[PDB]
Amino acid sequence: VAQGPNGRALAESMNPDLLSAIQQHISIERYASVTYLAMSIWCAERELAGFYQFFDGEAKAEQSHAVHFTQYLIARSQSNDLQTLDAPRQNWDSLASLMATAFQMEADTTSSIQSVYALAERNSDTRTTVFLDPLIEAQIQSEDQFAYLLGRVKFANGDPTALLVIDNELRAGQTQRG
Amino acid sequence: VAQGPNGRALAESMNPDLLSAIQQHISIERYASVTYLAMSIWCAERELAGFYQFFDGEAKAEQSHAVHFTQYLIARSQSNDLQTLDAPRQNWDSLASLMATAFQMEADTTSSIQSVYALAERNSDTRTTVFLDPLIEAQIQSEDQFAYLLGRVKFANGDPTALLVIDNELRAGQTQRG
Amino acid sequence: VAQGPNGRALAESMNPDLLSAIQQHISIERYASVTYLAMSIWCAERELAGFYQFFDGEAKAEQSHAVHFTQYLIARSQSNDLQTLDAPRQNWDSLASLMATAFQMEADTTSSIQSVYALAERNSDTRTTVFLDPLIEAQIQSEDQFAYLLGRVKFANGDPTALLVIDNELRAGQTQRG
Amino acid sequence: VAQGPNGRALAESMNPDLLSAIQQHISIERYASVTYLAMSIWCAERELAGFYQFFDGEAKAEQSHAVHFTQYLIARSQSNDLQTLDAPRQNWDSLASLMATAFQMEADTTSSIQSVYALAERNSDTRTTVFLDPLIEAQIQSEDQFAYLLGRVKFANGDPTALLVIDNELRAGQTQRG
Ligand SMILES: [Cl-]
Ligand SMILES: [Cl-]
Ligand SMILES: [Cl-]
Ligand SMILES: [Cl-]
Ligand SMILES: [Fe+3]
Ligand SMILES: [Fe+3]
Ligand SMILES: [Fe+3]
Ligand SMILES: [Fe+3]
Ligand SMILES: [Fe+3]
Ligand SMILES: [Fe+3]
Ligand SMILES: [Fe+3]
Ligand SMILES: [Fe+3]
Ligand SMILES: [Fe+3]
Ligand SMILES: [Fe+3]
Repeated sequence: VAQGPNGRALAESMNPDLLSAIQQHISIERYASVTYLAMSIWCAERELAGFYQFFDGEAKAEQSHAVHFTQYLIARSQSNDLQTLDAPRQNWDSLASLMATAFQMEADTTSSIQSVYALAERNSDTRTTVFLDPLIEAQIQSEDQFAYLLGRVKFANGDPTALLVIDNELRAGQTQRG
Repeated sequence: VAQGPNGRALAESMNPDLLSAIQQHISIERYASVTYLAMSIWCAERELAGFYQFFDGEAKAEQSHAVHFTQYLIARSQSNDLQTLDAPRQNWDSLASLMATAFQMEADTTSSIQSVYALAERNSDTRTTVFLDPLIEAQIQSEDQFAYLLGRVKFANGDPTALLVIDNELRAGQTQRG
Repeated sequence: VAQGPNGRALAESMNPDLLSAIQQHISIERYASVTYLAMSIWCAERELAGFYQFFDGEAKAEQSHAVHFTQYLIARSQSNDLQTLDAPRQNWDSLASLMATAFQMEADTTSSIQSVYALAERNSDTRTTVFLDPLIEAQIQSEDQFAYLLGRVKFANGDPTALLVIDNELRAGQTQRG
Repeated sequence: VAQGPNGRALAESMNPDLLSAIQQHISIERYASVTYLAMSIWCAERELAGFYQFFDGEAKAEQSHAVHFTQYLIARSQSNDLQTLDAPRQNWDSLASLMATAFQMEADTTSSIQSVYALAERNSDTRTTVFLDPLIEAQIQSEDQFAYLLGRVKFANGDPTALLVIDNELRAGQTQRG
């Protein structure tokens, strides 16, 4: 029985480029988390309490996703390397602009996963593609959700009354098409 | 005991023009179903989740109506003839325009039933008029309902804020005058 | 943020050949639905009430599968294109012949999914392969189920007594090997 | 306020031909009742206990239908005239032959109602057509049911094993397509 780079018994070695890509993706998830925290603060500063609660929960969810990836590296007997985290964007001219950044952040999180997926396929790492499959599934739902929230906010066309209505939807937990 | 055209024991023969009219009406119900599916998709594409849920349910209801008619032909020992189904309309310039097509589709479904009803009366087919009576009753309620939804959407006069409010009514199941 | 062909925010563009293949597959699911409806009617005409109830439920299930695909296109910000639907087959010389068509229809539904799957792999569309994976899993179970029903009906070898016994199994919901 | 022929206050006079037709129809219902009793006895004599229980219940149901008609005449302030009742048929060569007589009896009961219906329409007696409407509805279901039982017995093709299976279905209350 061989020992992996993190010291645990090694079921199968992992290509170092794939390892680096997973460690980098963990940073992407952590950065999405602090970005959603920053968005929750922006909404709270404008009394958009429902949007604030939504993004506060998304920040915690994205952090959980990052930890889920750290656990996979542990399971593969690979080292984690928690990286410096950039400061998030913190200023937006409108809720519609913020929601566009949020949608792009969600799509970019999926692109990061897709990049890791392709590397695993090139290295025939079927454990990693299996691990990623349900995360891509979740990303489809999150992209559908964020397209819904962005599209609904854009439909409001900057009308405060419509934005108050949507804010109350989010406070109630009405955050998807259903 | 005679055998009917579908092979079962025949309680009373049915005029072939009336049979053809019922088979055609089943197509009308099936076409209303796929039309409501198309309308549900149009609403989902615009984040009108309550309208989407409403029309998704109406599509399933109209299909059930079609099956209800197929069961009547079985009960009368008559052959079913499931027909080619046209593609539905799929593009509208506004929710108000979509709701006008929906109302017209409901009224046209009733006109189809009325045409079958008149043919049954000309042929003294009292089983068929009795079968249709409760379906006409249901159509009165559906026409009242769709006039309500169309009228409420028109009252909104294209204001996104009012349409968001109505959308949430539909999501909650508030779809009739009550 | 770019807008997709259906107007929603676009997480990632989809190759038009893959889009066409998904729209065509939706037609396959809708056609399986109306085929199972036709089979349910054939069984009802012969007093095979358990087979009638089984195929009535399968028709509703296949329609749900089609709608599930329409929702995926919405989630990917792609246009739906609901197509003309052919009339189903409606005549069979025996229950065994009907069950053979049913098995073939289920296998052909899987082949359609497999064709879409291969196109997604050629286009590196990992969202689509992830979306399809559980549907292939369900198809394995449905193929196993339909091979079971077909094989059991063939074992009966046209004996009405055995077919009545199997009919009652289906009425009770005994439709798989278990 | 005028008094009707049975002595009660008269809401609206009834044409004597229509009255005679209703009194005759009551005899038809009573005759269906004793016919089903005779059929229940025939089945009991052959140990077909499920068929016996079914027809015993149908005999009681048909009697209830007759009483329902006597109550309508009371409600219309018309005289009842309970008539001599013929002896039922009591001999059949096979269960299939018995079931054919049963189906014909059910269809003939509907024809009797239809004859009364047409007379009421000629006399513009809307109370009577309204009274008869739900009874025709029930007849559609009974005709569907008896076509089901007859067709299933014919499918058995005289095989005692299949007839025992069907007998047990009836004992369990499985008497319709469902
Ligand atoms: Cl805004
Ligand atoms: Cl509008
Ligand atoms: Cl067979
Ligand atoms: Cl027999
Ligand atoms: Fe994440
Ligand atoms: Fe995310
Ligand atoms: Fe309908
Ligand atoms: Fe309708
Ligand atoms: Fe009525
Ligand atoms: Fe399917
Ligand atoms: Fe299938
Ligand atoms: Fe999977
Ligand atoms: Fe009766
Ligand atoms: Fe009867």
